[PDB]
Amino acid sequence: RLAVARELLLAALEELSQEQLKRFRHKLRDVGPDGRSIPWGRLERADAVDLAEQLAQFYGPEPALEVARKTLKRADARDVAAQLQERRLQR
Amino acid sequence: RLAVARELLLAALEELSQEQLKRFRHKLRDVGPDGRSIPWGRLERADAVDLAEQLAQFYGPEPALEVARKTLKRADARDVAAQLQERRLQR
Amino acid sequence: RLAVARELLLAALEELSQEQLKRFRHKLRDVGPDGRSIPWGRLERADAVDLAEQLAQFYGPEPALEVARKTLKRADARDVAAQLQERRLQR
Amino acid sequence: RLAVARELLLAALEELSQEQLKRFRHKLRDVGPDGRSIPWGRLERADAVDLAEQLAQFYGPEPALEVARKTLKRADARDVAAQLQERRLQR
Amino acid sequence: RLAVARELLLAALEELSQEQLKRFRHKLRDVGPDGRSIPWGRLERADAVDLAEQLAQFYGPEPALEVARKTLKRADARDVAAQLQERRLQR
Amino acid sequence: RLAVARELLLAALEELSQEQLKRFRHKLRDVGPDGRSIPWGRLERADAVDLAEQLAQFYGPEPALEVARKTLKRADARDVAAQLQERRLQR
Amino acid sequence: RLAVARELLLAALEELSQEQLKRFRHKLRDVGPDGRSIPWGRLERADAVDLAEQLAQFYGPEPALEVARKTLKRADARDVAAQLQERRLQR
Amino acid sequence: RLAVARELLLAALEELSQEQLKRFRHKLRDVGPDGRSIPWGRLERADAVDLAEQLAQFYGPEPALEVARKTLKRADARDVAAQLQERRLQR
Amino acid sequence: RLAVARELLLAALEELSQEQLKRFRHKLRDVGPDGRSIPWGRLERADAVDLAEQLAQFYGPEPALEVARKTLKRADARDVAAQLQERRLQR
Amino acid sequence: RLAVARELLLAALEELSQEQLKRFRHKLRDVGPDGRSIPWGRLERADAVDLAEQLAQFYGPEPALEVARKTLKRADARDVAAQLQERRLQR
Amino acid sequence: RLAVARELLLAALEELSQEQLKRFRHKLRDVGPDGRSIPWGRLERADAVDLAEQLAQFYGPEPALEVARKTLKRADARDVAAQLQERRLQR
Amino acid sequence: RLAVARELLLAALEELSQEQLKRFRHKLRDVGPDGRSIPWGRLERADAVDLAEQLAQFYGPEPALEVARKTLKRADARDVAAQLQERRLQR
Amino acid sequence: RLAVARELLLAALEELSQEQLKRFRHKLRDVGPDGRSIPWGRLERADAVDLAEQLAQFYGPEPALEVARKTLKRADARDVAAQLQERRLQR
Amino acid sequence: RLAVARELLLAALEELSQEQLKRFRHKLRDVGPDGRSIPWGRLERADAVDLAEQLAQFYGPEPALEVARKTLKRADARDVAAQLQERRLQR
Amino acid sequence: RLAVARELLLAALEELSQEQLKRFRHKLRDVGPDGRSIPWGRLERADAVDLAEQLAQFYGPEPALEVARKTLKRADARDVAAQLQERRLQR
Amino acid sequence: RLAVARELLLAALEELSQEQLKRFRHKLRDVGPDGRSIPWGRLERADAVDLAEQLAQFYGPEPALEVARKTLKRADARDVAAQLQERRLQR
Amino acid sequence: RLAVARELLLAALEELSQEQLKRFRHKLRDVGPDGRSIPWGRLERADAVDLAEQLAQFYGPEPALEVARKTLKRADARDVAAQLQERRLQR
Amino acid sequence: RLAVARELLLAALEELSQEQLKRFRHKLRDVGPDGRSIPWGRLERADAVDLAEQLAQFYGPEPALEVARKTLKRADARDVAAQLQERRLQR
Amino acid sequence: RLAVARELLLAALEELSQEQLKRFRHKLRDVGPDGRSIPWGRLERADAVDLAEQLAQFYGPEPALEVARKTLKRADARDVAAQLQERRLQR
Amino acid sequence: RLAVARELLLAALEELSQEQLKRFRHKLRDVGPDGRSIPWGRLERADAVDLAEQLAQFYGPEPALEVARKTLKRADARDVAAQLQERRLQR
Amino acid sequence: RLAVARELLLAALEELSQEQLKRFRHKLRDVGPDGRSIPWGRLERADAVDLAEQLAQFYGPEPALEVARKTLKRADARDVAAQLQERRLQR
Repeated sequence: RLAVARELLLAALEELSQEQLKRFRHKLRDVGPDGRSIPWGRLERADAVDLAEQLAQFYGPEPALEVARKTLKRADARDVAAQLQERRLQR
Repeated sequence: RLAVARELLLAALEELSQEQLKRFRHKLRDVGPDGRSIPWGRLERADAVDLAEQLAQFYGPEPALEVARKTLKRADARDVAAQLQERRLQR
Repeated sequence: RLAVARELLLAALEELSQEQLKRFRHKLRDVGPDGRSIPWGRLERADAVDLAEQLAQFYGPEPALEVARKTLKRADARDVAAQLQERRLQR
Repeated sequence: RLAVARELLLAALEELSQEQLKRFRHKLRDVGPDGRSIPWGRLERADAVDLAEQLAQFYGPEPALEVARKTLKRADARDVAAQLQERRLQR
Repeated sequence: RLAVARELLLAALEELSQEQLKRFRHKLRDVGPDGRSIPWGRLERADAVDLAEQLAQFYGPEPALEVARKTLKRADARDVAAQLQERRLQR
Repeated sequence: RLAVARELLLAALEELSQEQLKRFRHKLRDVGPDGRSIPWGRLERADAVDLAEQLAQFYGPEPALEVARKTLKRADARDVAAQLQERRLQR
Repeated sequence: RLAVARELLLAALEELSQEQLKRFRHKLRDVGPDGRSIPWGRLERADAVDLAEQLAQFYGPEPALEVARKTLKRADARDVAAQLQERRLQR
Repeated sequence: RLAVARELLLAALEELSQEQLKRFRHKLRDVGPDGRSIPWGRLERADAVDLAEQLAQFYGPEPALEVARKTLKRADARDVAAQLQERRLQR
Repeated sequence: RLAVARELLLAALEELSQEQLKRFRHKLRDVGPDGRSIPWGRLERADAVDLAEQLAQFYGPEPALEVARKTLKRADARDVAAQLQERRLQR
Repeated sequence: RLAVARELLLAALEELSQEQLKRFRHKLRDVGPDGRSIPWGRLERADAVDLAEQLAQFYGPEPALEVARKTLKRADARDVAAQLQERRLQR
Repeated sequence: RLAVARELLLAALEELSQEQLKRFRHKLRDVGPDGRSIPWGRLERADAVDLAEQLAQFYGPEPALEVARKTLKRADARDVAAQLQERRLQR
Repeated sequence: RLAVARELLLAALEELSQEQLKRFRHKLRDVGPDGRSIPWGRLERADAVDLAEQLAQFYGPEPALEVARKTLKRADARDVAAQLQERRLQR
Repeated sequence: RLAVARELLLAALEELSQEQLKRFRHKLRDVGPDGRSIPWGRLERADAVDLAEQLAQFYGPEPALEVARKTLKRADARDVAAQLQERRLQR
Repeated sequence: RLAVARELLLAALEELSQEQLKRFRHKLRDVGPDGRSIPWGRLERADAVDLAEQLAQFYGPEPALEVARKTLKRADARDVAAQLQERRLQR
Repeated sequence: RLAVARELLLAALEELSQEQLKRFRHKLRDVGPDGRSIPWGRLERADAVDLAEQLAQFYGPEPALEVARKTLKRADARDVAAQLQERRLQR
Repeated sequence: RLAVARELLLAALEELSQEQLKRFRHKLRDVGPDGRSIPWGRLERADAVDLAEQLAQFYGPEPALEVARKTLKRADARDVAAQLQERRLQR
Repeated sequence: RLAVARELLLAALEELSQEQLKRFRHKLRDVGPDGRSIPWGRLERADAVDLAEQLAQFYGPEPALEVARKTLKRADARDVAAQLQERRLQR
Repeated sequence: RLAVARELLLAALEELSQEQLKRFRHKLRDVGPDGRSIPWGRLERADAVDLAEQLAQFYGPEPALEVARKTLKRADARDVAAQLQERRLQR
Repeated sequence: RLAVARELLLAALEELSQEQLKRFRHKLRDVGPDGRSIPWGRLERADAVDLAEQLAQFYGPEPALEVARKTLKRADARDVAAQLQERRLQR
Repeated sequence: RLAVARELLLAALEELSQEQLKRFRHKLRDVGPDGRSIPWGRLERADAVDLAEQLAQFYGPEPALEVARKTLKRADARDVAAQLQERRLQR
Repeated sequence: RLAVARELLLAALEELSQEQLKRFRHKLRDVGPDGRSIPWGRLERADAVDLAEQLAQFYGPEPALEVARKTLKRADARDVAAQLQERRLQR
């Protein structure tokens, strides 16, 4: 459902540390088909809950998990990204 | 019906945040066949309900959804626009 | 009939807002074959019922609907003009 | 009586906030058997007392409560609508 | 009696507002078997008492109530028209 | 006396605000033994002095105070109504 | 006197902060014998002086202090409410 | 009663911290039978008292506690939610 | 002809607004060879048709257009005065 | 003189701010020997010049300064009231 | 003289505003030794000059000033009444 | 000439704003040799053109400019008064 | 034509914001050959449609575009002024 | 006095360190007869002066010292609490 | 010229920040020969364009620059005041 | 003078830091003969210039320095208070 | 009670050393029925008091002791965990 | 086109950080041929979308890119300015 | 020029460290002829760019370099002050 | 002077080591006539420059040297205290 | 590409130790054609990721590698600089 799609993301986004969240927001503006990413103006001072808000709005909450897991492997946090993968199956 | 066509729009217009509504009114004066859009004088100080009024009057309430969903994808709010799409089928 | 021809117009004229009625009276003196329109002296301080009176007298109540619907599309009110169209068939 | 039927309505109409009254007048032109509603021309600039006047005249003061309570649930104000329901029994 | 038949009408005619009286005189020239109505020349500048005079003379004071109540429902004033109905029984 | 009976009323009628006077004229057509009240046609566009005129004529200036104080408590203005009560004793 | 009864209230009403005044207007519509309170329509956008106006009119200025002190204890402002109590004795 | 039903909610809503209130407003738009929740436009910039206002109006103050306690367990605040439960019994 | 000379004037005189007609009657008593103008006594309470009557009688209907167009440019209404000029050629 | 008596008042009345003028009109209906003050009906919607008109008419322009300075000290504006005092000597 | 007695009155009667003249005609039918005043039938639609005519005829022009100044103080216009007093000495 | 003397005044009178015209009519009844000014009864509801009419009649159109420029400096409008001064030389 | 000359102006006048319209009316009284501009009295409280009315009447609708485009560049709105220029060619 | 009661508290509240103030605000929501304490929403981001404000308002400034000294012993700061005790005697 | 005298002022008035404009309006009521300054009632809620309007009217547009530059040095904005000085020479 | 009395205060009020200004507004409502101080409603959200405005109005600008210096010693800012003392002598 | 349940925890949480607190926060995200633990984002920079806050909120203060004692044995601190056990009996 | 000219700018303006946007608005009032730049009054409190509005209006949307790229190199942001350059070619 | 005068300052102001900027703002309020310096209220929370703004406004941008270099030697930063000196010659 | 009085203190305060500054802030809250010292809340996290700020404000900069030298002897730093003594003579 | 140009830099910037990063930020403000380097204000408290941000913005991400490798040889870290060189070829 739509509600459990946001629940799964926000609980796998504030599992990041304060250091990884400085790296995860940095490692977010590189994905996209061709230049379709989130700009800095709504990312630089984003909190952990606020990041799970506009990531659910720019991509839509159903493929927001796939654009998060592709970057959580790329932000050097393979713990939560693999931990999200078994919990994406329990949707 | 005409009544459920306005009900579906106003509940999918005030689902926008206060920030997206500053961006959605800005991203509205670019659609049209050739220069047929809503001018600034009735858009700049429009509230969320007031925006669902004159958008229903300038285009007509039956294609007002299609000119809203085409811009909600363009105003970087793909959550509510996809959420409107399954509820346009329940008319 | 003549009575339902005026009933259909006056109920589709005071459906206009106070703002559209300032625009609808302005967008009325441009129609005509060649210069046959209603002058300002009997339009500037016309109420909503008073506008449905002399519009029924200058054109006749049977084609007063067609000169109203052609301008209601032109006064940026496509809600009531399309709503009049299905009710012109129920005459 | 007729006097307590208007007293009950006006005290349950200005219990609305200024925001709900912008939504309640908007959510009023959709009821009716088939197209029998109050037009915009006598609703757009209506005050809280003025709204309790012509709502008592268009429907009659005895079923004006039922057309108000059906819309107060629909204007997202279930506080006063349920509060009117126990006071409609004390007529 | 004839005297209480005019008393009941004039007290249910100046119960109309100034706005409804502009609508009630307009909604008067449509009744009739076939084209038997009151012309404009004795209606346009008629006061509230003056309207209760010639409405009592053109139809007769005994069926003047029935041609008034049929139009008071049609002039969007159902308050006084229903209020006249219980007082037509107390003749 | 008759002169101080009208002086006491008019100075306790224009002590009302502009908002209460919209509510006081509305809360006036409900009193009476059985249906003996002032109709709308001489109340809707009545000024503060004009209201103290026909209220003194329909009821008589000696019980016009009692029909005003009974409604000033009912129009949510208990300041002037209690202030009139100590000045009705100084007649 | 009546003048010092309003002076004591308005100087003990704008002693409230901007935060307490958002809480004091909220904590006002619960008092009453049975449902006799001030509605929202004249409270939501009331200033500090405007609140001392209609609180003096709905209750009367002599018991307006008692309905204010009973709520100032209830709006979590016991400073000014106890400070009003020694100044109600100096009337 | 209705008054103690709002008193119990507002004192169990501003017991939330500033951090939980950013999470509680986020965890509010997921409840409902099917899509009947409060939109963002009246939630994003809502204060603690303002949140206890429209939560009492959208659901009604009697089941507003049950839609708050179901989400206070879900917003990771089980202190106040269990503390509300023994105080819902003292109504 | 004489008939189309008055037809052209009256349709270009009630095209003036209510505000310009207060200015046009004021800007009329200044033309003339030497003091040959229309006095106030037959101008101050002149209607739009009545103004097209005595302007056709004091000057004659054939040069009444030239004394009207010289003042319509002077009464700050250059719309109708230029619009009369192409229609004076279609006589 | 009479002319400099009104000049001194109006230039010391619109020296008030917009906030003090809401307080100064409120602090005006308490002066008087016994109940001889200006009622609300000609004070509530009074402008700064309009307030210097009827204050000059109800009291007379020569003691209107003394009833203004006694209230300007009481409306918490001691700047202009002391500034008027040295300019009342330059009459 | 008789001529300067009417000159002094008419120039101190149209110094009244349009609002005071509605109050001054109302405050005129209360003076008299015992019931000797001007009736309504020649006062209700009296202009400012017309009021200075029959006030000079009912009382005589020499004591018409004293019955005007006694009421100009009573119609809440003490400006012109005191201004008449120094000009009654210059007769 | 007489015609350009009124043309210069009316174009320098409606150059005033709506606010200054409320102040300019107020600042007009103070000039004069000794008490020879225009009374209120023909000034209070005077329009901008109507003010240029009776100011040209009470003083005569040739010194009406000097009584206007002396007050336009006194009504705090030194823009148009200095602008009139160079255009009084081009008569 | 004359009709498309007013259509092009009014759609390029309410494209201005509410802020630019406060600047555009201010930047309008400076054009002219020598002192031939529109005065303040018909500009200060002019709406967006009302501004497109008297700008079409003072200059004539055919050169009203050139006096608007010369000022739209001067009112710091070069968007609509350049946008009008390609649409003046499509007349 | 009331002034020295707040002076004694604020000088014995910012004598706390930054560490004790994190512990003192935490050790504040446990006092009370039964559940009458200050909620988190006005305590979590309270400064040292701001804490001496609402502690003086929720309890009243006269027993605010006793609810502070009972908690200063409980927040492991017995230096200032004993130091306040000899200075509560010098009130 | 007069037009470039207002152009130079308004472009050197909205060069002020929002903070300096709160200080510049405050530092304006101290200049003058003896007490000839602009009162608060037309300064407190003045915008940047509105301030360049009445500063051009109270002083006249030709010495309005000198009363602005004398205060721009006094409102702690020496950037624009020196920048105006070289542009006053290019008039 | 009055102008240098406000100049000396505002330059000795914004010499306070942001921290002292939170303490100085708090340490202001304790002075007075007996309860004559400035309430919170016009102090809590007062800026540094705004504080120098109403402190000059409540006390008058000539003793506003003495009520400021008595509190600047009491708000733990003896730098500016002693610095004001040598500059009060240079008035 | 609830108060002694938090008192017992916070005094048995800051009995941990600085080294054990780096190990205790690490040994906290492993308990739970199935994945119901506290995430890193509110644990990594948590102080000793702050840890006793959200541990009391995520679990509730009554079973927060059992989830703390189960981990204090697991964080290699059996001193305080056994010391808490005899003090959990003295509740 | 005009629509893709604004799309390219706003997506290359909110790519700036919050720090660069404080520097970019500062580095904007220096360009121009000679003193033709945007003043502070419409720049100091401009958001990222609001900055892309009036930059498109003061310069026109077609050369607004060139005045933005010349300053983005000058505001020490060469990332987005070079990134805009390859996307200005894809217009 | 004026633009390179601000460019030279801001690039020689954020060359200061974070420690020197705490010392440079402190070492700024001592210069001046006699007491003409920048107060604390606009210096204490000033950023590096914000400091280069009001230092350019209080002194003017042309001698702002000389009041900066005199203090940069005094704030124990002789690196940038000597580095500014060779770049003040390249203006 | 005042400037050299702060210069002498700050250069004799950061001559302290990091260890003595932990002892000097501790040895500061014991001086005073009777309990007049600086509290902890503005001393515990004070830097070396920040300590020379509020020590100059609480005591005044002229006796701040004497309260510093009396404690520098008491904080076991007799080097700088004797070194300040010969430099207090060179003021 | 642009994305792999930043990926290569940030992974070759946090390969530096904590000691070399204190030396690398120091050895960065010496490169440039003539004085075009990054100032201290955005370098002194820059983290390893934050340094890879503004180094990519001041120079552009394509020559940011060349200004990093020229300084990594100069900051006595030839390990990563040679290791970057073979990975700049795999772009």
